[PDB]
Amino acid sequence: DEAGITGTWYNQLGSTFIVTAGADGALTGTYESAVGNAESRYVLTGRYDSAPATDGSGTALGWTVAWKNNYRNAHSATTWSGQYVGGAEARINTQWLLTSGTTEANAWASTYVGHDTFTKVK
Amino acid sequence: DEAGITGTWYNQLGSTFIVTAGADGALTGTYESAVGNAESRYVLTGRYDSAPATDGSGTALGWTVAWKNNYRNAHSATTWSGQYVGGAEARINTQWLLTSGTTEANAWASTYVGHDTFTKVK
Amino acid sequence: DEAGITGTWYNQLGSTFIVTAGADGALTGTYESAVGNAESRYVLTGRYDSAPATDGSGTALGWTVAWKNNYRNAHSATTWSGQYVGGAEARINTQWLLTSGTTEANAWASTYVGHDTFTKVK
Amino acid sequence: DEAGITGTWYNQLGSTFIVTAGADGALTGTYESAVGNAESRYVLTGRYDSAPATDGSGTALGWTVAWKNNYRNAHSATTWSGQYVGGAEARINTQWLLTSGTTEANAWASTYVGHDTFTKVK
Ligand SMILES: [C-]#N
Ligand SMILES: [C-]#N
Repeated sequence: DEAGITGTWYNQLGSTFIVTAGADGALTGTYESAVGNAESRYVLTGRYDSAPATDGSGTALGWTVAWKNNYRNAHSATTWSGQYVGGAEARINTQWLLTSGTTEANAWASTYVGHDTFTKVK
Repeated sequence: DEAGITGTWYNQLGSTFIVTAGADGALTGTYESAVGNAESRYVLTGRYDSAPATDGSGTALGWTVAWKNNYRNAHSATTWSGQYVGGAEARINTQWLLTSGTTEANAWASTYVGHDTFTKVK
Repeated sequence: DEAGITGTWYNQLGSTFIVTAGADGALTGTYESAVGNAESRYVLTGRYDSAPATDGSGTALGWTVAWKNNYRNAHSATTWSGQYVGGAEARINTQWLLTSGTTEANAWASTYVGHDTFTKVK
Repeated sequence: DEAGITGTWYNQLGSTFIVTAGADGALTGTYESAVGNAESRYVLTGRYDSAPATDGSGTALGWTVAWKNNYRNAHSATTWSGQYVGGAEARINTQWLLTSGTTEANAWASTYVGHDTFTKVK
């Protein structure tokens, strides 16, 4: 799925995810969020199962963005965990955790959970 | 927190997280899980906020492991999202998503969620 | 939103949620899962914000199902947390946690996370 | 575990959870949060597995609070999903989702995830 995964993806919020899948299971790229305390591209890194099951199962993968670039610092990081599904209308179906740096007092409210679906179009 | 983060960490389950923090916000290292369909070390990559707030907030960070190495493939990836807290008893407080590759029929049960606390000792 | 919420709802998996919203903030009804270790109807109870914001914000709500009825026991419970959004095509947008009873050794893998979107049709 | 569950619990934040477990699987009671936009008691309802596995597994359960009482409205609801574990140091180990009512624009940031551990003392 190296070929399947590598390229430009769009989620339901209009964010842009550009990724290269390595033969070693590496994910490298940039992420641009259509929403939140973000502007322009942020470095992402992650991993994927480079030898997935042959039974029509999806391909497990995940990656991280730290919301600091030359323009802004949101003192936060998002991790997406999900699976790539191939075929005519390929998808990456994810769930994500966004953790902010907080004081110990505010730690209980440090983390958001959500879900993003990425497609090759739109 | 490059110095603070870089090194060996242990979670409440007995797992071992060895990581180097780069000046650029990179996280790289290996993970050994004390539990689940895992043996020996797996590659990890992620990101951290290399310029956190100076108000005593923690440092946002995340990373991914894909559960394939030369020994095993568990067709799954975990992402940890959390914050590094410095001082005498330094911690990385995380929550994590573990997604398995699944069929479309089993996709609803693809993802576990949990929480890991990492310390420099035990 | 007492009127808006009360009735029959369907999620993307084909599951059926039948609920009565009380003036006091109560939710009561039954749930029928199209998937997993489930048959027929299970009791549900929950809560909703009976006096939501007047700014077009959605209505916060949650409920629980324990997966025991007269037919089966899946030694598990799901909680849905989300918001009701009114207007022409009303929705309940949720995220859910499914916890199984486990041994202390398997407790790390006790909890699934997912997302369900409920509509009045389909 | 009707007997085991019924009574007063306290979490790591110093919150108070007062619950009665019904023979039918019902949970009813009140919750007082030491943190966030909250004061005094809020109604809670939920469910638990009234006939759990006899293999030493914990008991699955869940409950909801909507953060409206006669004093305040935080336009939000929390659901706790977890398991009760019996014996000398009885625990309820939970994960939780807090959803706020939001605009469609802010819906991506609607939901916090955390974890609470409840004990009979402290
Ligand atoms: C921050 N709300
Ligand atoms: C159980 N997988």
